[PDB]
Amino acid sequence: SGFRKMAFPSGKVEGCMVQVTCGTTTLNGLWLDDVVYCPRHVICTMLNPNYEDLLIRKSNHNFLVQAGNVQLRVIGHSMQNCVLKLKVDTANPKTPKYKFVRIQPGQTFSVLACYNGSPSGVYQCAMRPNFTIKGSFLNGSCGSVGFNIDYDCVSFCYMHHMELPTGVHAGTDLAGNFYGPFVDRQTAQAAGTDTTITVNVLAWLYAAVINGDRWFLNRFTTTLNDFNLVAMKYNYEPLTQDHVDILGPLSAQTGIAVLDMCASLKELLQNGMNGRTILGSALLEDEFTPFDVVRQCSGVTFQ
Ligand SMILES: *[C@H](O)[C@H](C[C@@H]1CCNC1=O)NC(=O)[C@H](CC(C)(C)C)NC(=O)C(C)(C)NC(=O)OCc1ccccc1
Repeated sequence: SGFRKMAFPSGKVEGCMVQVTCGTTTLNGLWLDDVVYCPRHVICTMLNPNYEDLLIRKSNHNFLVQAGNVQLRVIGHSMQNCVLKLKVDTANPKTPKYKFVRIQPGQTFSVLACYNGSPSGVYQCAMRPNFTIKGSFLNGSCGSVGFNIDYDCVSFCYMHHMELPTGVHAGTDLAGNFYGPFVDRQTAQAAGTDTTITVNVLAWLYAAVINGDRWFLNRFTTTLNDFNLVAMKYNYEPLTQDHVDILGPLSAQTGIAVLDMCASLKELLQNGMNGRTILGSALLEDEFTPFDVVRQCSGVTFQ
């Protein structure tokens, strides 16, 4: 019973994190086997810099890799796109199974904020339809990573870099390429007009039933052709036959069918909610995927 904005067990992530500095400049980094990884802009001190040049005047003693009461020894370095693959003499003892993934705009990851090489708390986030994210990131959180867990793998899939004038962040995949049209320098950058992740407002709605909220369900069915045409006007993102089939597994369990919940949302977008709350939100939350709800509304575990 119940439903929360949970987040994965950030446990395996804490044992890989290392602080990294190169002057009056210190961020966070991620230690895997014998490499440390971090946003290549720790080497700077930001308008139109040129790290390629900056980095050819850098060394291996210029990088003080910090492992708490352990100093790690950059025996080598290089650069992949916008990440700094620092090689250190020692092999990370707390390294689990892992994969560098990239995620389609709409999915979800959890984040471990990290300060001076130290976890500060974990949260769950989602890749917005503009290739940005909404999180708590302060002056100091760079090098913090996003991750997902299928039991005993950690799918490293984001690394904080920068914040956009509206309050939103934007980082790289763990291979040095952002999500979006951004450059890790101090130039004029408008994030972009964002829409709603409709495939996730209806899975959340299903989670609302699973736990006894039915004031939005009805008897109407509807077609896509009209859903997608009513989705667009309230900025929502049209629905695919691809995104319906996933919900199917969750559609069966609830005796409803995916396009029956669709028209219920249409009557929510047109009328509102008029002073109620669906699952503790007087909003609609587009930040829950179907594999998230299956995961809480059954409890698939990880060890
Ligand atoms: C990295 O340690 C640090 C993390 C961020 C602090 C708060 N939110 C974060 O995620 N970010 C930076 O130091 C970052 C470095 C560059 C290379 C991106 C400049 N700087 C920023 O994110 C900052 C907040 C200074 N803004 C920025 O990059 O400029 C964007 C901009 C757009 C238009 C006009 C002026 C500035």
